[PDB]
Amino acid sequence: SFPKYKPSRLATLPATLDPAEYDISPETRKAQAERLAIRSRLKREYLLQYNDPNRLGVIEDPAL
Amino acid sequence: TATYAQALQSVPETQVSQLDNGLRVASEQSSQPTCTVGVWIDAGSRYENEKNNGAGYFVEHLAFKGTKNRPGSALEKEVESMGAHLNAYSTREHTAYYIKALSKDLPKAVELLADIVQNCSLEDSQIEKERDVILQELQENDSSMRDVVFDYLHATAFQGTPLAQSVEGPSENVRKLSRADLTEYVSQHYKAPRMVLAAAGGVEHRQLLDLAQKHFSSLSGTYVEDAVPAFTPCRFTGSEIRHRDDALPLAHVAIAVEGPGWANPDNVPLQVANAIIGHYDSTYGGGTHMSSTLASVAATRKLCQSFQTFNICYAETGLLGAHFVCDNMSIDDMMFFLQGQWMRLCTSATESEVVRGKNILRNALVSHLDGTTPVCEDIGRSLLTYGRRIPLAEWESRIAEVDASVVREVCSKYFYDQCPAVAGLGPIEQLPDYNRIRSGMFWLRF
Amino acid sequence: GPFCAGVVGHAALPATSESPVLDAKRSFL
Amino acid sequence: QDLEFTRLPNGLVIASLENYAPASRIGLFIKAGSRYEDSNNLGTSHLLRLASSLTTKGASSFKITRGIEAVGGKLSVTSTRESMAYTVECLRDDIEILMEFLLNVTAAPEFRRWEVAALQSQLRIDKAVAFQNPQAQVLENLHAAAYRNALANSLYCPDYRIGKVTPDQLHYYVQNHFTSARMALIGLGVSHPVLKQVAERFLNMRGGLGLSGAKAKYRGGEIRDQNGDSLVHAALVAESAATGSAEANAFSVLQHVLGAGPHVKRGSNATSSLYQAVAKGVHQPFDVSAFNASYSDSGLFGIYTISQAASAGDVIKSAYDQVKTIAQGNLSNTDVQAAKNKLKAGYLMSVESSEGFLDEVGSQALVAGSYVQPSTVLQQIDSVADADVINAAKKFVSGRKSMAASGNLGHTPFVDEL
Repeated sequence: SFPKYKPSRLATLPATLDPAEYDISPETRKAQAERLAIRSRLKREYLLQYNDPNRLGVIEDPAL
Repeated sequence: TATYAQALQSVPETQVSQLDNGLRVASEQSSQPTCTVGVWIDAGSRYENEKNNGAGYFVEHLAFKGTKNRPGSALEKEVESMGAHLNAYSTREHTAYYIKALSKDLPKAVELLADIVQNCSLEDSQIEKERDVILQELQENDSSMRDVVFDYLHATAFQGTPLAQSVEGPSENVRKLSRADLTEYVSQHYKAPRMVLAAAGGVEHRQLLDLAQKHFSSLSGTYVEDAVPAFTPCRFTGSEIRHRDDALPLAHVAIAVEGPGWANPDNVPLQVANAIIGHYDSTYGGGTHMSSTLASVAATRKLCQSFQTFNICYAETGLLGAHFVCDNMSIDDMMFFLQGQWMRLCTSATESEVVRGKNILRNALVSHLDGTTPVCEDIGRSLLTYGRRIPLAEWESRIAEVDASVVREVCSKYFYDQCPAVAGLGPIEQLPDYNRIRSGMFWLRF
Repeated sequence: GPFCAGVVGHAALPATSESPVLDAKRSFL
Repeated sequence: QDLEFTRLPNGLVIASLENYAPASRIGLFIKAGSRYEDSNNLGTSHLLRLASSLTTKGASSFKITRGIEAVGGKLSVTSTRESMAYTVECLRDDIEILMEFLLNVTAAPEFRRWEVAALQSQLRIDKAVAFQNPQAQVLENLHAAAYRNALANSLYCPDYRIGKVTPDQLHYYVQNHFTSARMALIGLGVSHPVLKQVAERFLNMRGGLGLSGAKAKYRGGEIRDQNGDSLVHAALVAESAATGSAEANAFSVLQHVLGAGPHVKRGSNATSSLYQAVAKGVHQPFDVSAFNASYSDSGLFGIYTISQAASAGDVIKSAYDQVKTIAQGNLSNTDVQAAKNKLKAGYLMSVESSEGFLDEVGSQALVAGSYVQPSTVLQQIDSVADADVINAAKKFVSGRKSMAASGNLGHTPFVDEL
């Protein structure tokens, strides 16, 4: 029983010591799949614009 | 001239074997011509989330309503034609399907159990019919006061935790449930490592194992897309839920404190303590002369129609307390006497009552494990919870180790100065406010 | 289904037994 | 070991099976009950069943209760119309103490006036608890309507006799009906010689047959309660064979043919012929089963139905018509075989548990003296032919019928209409 690690605002709790990383449910996996889908769609669009030989200029990021 | 110890030694021993898929096949063999073979599944409401709560009850309802191999009438016809009795019970932590049948009919019973567990049709028309039936059964279960007060106890004690959910589930979930949700529940929770095939009576362990290899082998423990349900410890919250309905004739109150898990060794001394507290109903003949002080006072003053002490244990937490039905104007007195008995056991328990409690526990253990159905139930539940069927000799040794010092220690740990969880139903106005109830949990003298 | 109208008891359990009296699927229906 | 049966000279029957189990169960079965009550002492059997813990010559009420509780034992009194059974269950080591308590209760009761007066309220409490389920009252009225004599007496004390049961009546009932020729001491997990010793020790006195009840006479009446309950419980029965007769086995097979109890939870009772026959006519919540009661003098067979008040007539008529169809010869050999299997399995499952085995041994000892092995009982079941089942159905249809109904009863048919 080693002393536990008190997370703080400037010392976040590691994913390894996350009590929720070891309590997984089918819906959590579904949400992870959805997030991966979102990231994949965004990365696809960005790379499509980024590898275009015709493009000349900045790739306007709406998020920025 | 066999002695109790010799009789325990002569008890047939449970043999546990595991199929490669993870199904555990367990058997206790007796000379009886009748056998009870059942599949115990480690699935229940505690493994269900909010939206799919009650799916286990739905699946239990429609499991005997047909399979892909044999349609709905066919399963019932086979079971009745061989004379077998097919029954299922679903709890917050366990779900089981067991068949009482003749020993010569073991192969067919195993086939039917495998078909029910694996190849369940879940047909949509039957789904709608069972939906209607389950809504009606919820309305009926509203009438059963004991079940309601225990559900309230679980809701208030384990609030914010899956254990709070009822086995049947909210009516809204029942009407919103679909075939996809039931299929997903079966796929997620009915897995070979989480299932136990248990039998009792005239069953040969080799034959049972071979039948299991023949039929249950296809069932697999792999989770689709590695979506593995993860067990969650449940927090115990000291709370009070009062459904004040003065129209009801008698008041039901259930008060409990957090208890040990299934595997915790302190269960045995606590069971001895509860046996010391005892149980009373108005129909008991013993009355005033009954050893239990609470029972004696209740009989003398007609305080309560019935009072019983319960030790409900789950994997990591449990509800330890008592449930008593009493008149509207006797609730406060009965609560006072119950808490007084709790504190007396905690502080000044004596050897004689400890011996009485141990003897009562021994008799309950030996008497309950009588017949193929209870023996098979104990085998399955013990494999699921303890990971092993604790032999009666081990139970006797653990009971014998209990002494007054042990009872005082464990009762002080679990009952003294601990916030209780209280659920009340009916004319419960005289039920003391929670501050008074908590104050009763400790003695200013001690 | 005799449904012997049993009474809960300890140290005195009065049980009275009648003959098959149905009440089999009333909850189901 | 094997069951050992001994008929003592005083007429007592002692049976013991050493199961080598942790728990030992000893039961004294006495041929007394509501049947042997006359009109004057009605309900005495009920209070006698309740008065199992009252002060005895050997021990006081306090000693009996405290000792039985201290060893963790249980003392139970089980009463039928023709039988009363006193049983003690505990660990084998402490069986002697509970045996002494049991024989003190059975053979030397004191029935002190104050204790009986105190216990008289338990008569009403028990009656109310038992009558919560409508089945109890319906069957009480069914027995009252069917027979004009001994078997009509209720298992529960009549309301007018609640406070009127006297200690003298209890003493008279015990002396004249608790007798050695009427008793059988059945033990599980106890050696035969020990049981024999205890039987000589206490059960030597009060020998002889004792007072004999009159033969039950069929009355063919109807009792309709009109209690206003939503569902209507109605039972229509006709006289049948006494227990331990060929026609009795035929009637049991007929009961299983028609449908006795569902085997699959929340099922449709597909094998049960009555259930389907009613179900096709009535789509409302309903229930139906075959009522087979066998006693030493005579028996009753018939149909018990629970249905919506409005549809009670349809359900009763459909069940009666299905029995009529069986009587006319529309009975398949396969149905008979399936019913035989169900009955044999039911017998085996009943004798599986210790309580069931003790009860069966006691019932056989009291009714027939000797103990018949389960194999012979199964052979008797097999011996029943389809023609016997048809003849049993014909006897039920043709015979005069008695009916008890409880509920709204607005549409419940009278016996003449059926």
